Amino acid sequence: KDWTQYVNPLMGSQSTFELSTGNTYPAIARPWGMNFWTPQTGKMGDGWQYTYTANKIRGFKQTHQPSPWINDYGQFSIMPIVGQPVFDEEKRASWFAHKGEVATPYYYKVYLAEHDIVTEMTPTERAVLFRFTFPENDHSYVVVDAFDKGSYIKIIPEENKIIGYTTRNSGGVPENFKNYFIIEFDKPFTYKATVENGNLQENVAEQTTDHAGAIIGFKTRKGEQVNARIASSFISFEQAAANMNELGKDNIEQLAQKGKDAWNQVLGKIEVEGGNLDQYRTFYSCLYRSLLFPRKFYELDANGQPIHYSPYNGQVLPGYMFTDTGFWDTFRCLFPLLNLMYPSVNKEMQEGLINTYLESGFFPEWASPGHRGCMVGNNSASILVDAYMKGVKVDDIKTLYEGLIHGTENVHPEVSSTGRLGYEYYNKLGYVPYDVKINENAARTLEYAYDDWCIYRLAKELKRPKKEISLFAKRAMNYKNLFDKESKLMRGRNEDGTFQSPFSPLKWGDAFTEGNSWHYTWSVFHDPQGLIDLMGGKEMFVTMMDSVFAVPPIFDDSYYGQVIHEIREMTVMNMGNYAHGNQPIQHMIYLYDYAGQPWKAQYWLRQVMDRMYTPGPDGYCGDEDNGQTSAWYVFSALGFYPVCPGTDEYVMGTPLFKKATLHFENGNSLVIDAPNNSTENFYIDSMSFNGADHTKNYLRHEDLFKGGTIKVDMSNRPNLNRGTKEEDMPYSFSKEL
Ligand SMILES: CO[C@H]1O[C@H](CO)[C@@H](O)[C@H](O)[C@@H]1S[C@H]1O[C@H](CO)[C@@H](O)[C@H](O)[C@@H]1O
Repeated sequence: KDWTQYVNPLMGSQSTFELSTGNTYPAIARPWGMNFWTPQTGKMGDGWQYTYTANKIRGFKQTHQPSPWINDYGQFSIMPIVGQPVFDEEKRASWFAHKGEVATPYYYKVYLAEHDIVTEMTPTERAVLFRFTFPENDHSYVVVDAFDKGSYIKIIPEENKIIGYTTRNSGGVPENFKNYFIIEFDKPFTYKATVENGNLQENVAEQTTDHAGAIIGFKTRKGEQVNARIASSFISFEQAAANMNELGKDNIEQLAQKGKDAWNQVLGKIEVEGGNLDQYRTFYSCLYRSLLFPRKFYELDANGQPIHYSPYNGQVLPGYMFTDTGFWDTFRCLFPLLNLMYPSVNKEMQEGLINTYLESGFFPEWASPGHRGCMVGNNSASILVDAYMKGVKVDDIKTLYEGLIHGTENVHPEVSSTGRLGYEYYNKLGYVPYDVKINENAARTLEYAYDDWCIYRLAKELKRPKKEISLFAKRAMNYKNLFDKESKLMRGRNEDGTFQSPFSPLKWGDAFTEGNSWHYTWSVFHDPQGLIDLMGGKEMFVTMMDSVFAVPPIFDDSYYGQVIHEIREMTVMNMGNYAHGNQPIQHMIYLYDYAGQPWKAQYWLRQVMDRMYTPGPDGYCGDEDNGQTSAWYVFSALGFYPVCPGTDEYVMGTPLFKKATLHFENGNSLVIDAPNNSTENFYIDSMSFNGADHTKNYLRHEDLFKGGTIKVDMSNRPNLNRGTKEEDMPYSFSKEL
């Protein structure tokens, strides 16, 4: 059975600075691959390295880039050409068309119209095989570009080989950072030249300069194929050479089949039926996007043991390491998806985080490849605790716990999003103030409270001393400190204790991150009942929620000085202020379940699934964010969502397919049957779980892991009685206390 046929790596490529439809590039790679490969249409340095509307390809590039904002590192490219040997990135570029392009996760092909050359590529985890099909020509070449900001290249003719290293990065690297690469051709060089600051030097073997490059060449007959075996390493040339062996002796067809098998192995863990082709394509493209980041950042030594270059301290050390993810995005449902369907993989990732802490002094928040300043919160605590509570346990729980405590009272001296910016005010006053020069203060406060609840959960589980447990139980309630009774919204609060004025609910940024108060007010994952109480009860709560959808999308952008794409994305979708591409609001619709109106969530979730995701190049409604926006769809299409990682609960939505089957790593399977599902029947009239009536608005992780059958009776009218009782409600902290 093949699922790769539904994956579109182009989904999200039709994006611009002004309006994101995903901001993705076609990642031709193995799952979680250390090195990704992509056609490059953008100029060197530009975060928009591949765009759907672009006319020309200027290289095939090794990339590690998680997003256009964060940008890239460990990057170099290769380009076949004919005619004059040219290195210039504009001069070597070739028109192409998407009808002359085939992109799959395991295999990429394109016809380059200006050189009359076909390029195919098939990667493994750290290596890749290229096959160039040349026209008849006395002057055919391959350009190797090591990129600028300091690089190295050397041609070795007696091995049909080029080696080099690239260093161009976007920050977050140690001073000795280098990516070492090796390229082996199956055809002898009849022409050879290295390049130095734009200058072509024939028969000069080596360059160590700002922007190194090489061009090798030969005569070709019509349709003649030249294969190039490539691998790189963050450790050394010798390790790069060892990484090369992932290719074995395979040709393009054999490596493509191995990558296809590898993708079907992970995609096939979730089988959906009874939908249309749009839905299959959206679902598996999203699942594909959910299995890329964080990437592996470790390599295998001669004994088959994991070692890694440390992007934190620049040493080479034993053990796992992963990178290129921002937890501010991915704590929400991406990592939870790993804990449900790919726990053995997240196990390696958690071990990697322990090593991050040991190597750097801090758990990461945004890492790429080392600590990077972007976004807010201490949501690493959610990642670590959710894994642990779900049976994904690192060996070194002492270091895990100490690292968490450390993160609650330090901030990284160079990277203000690593650790807790404002921890002194927060620990003392119960919030980060609005007038002490700490931007996004309300967003930090809300996420810290949830983060502190996660720590509370683990402290309690570990039976820490009662006063530790009590400290975090108290801090978990810190969200109350920003609640403004008058507006029923979260509000920036001055150091003296007065709420800030004038208060502007529609103002983006400033007190909040990537949105306004209407977006952030719902960020109380661990205590929705507490928020409902704050608002004066479930009826007023629902009224506030309903108004999010019903109001105009007016906004105040003074904080940014322009209509940033996130604001524009909200305005065009016609869902009031519900900006689905904004991460803070992505769990919000599920909160209708905690107020006793799950039918409202059923309505709105199907609206989002039907309207905010399409399978084309412009497929997302905003940034894909390293699996978060994709895993949202994967979960939601199945019919449930981890509103609160750190609990064992998935809050019920409404399934998209007639049947979904989950194959867990433990050998059990869960079948979700919704035979009467359709475009019109999106309400849950009733539900059963292994024969037992199920009226609760949540499923438990442990129950799912035992496997069996859920039966969902779909209907075109809401059931106003189902899931309204107190015993039907998912977890809230104030109910436990
Ligand atoms: C610097 O760009 C960031 O901020 C500007 C606003 O100042 C945003 O408009 C832009 O989208 C990004 S935030 C963007 O990128 C982050 C890193 O990839 C990601 O974590 C976040 O969710 C968002 O997608």
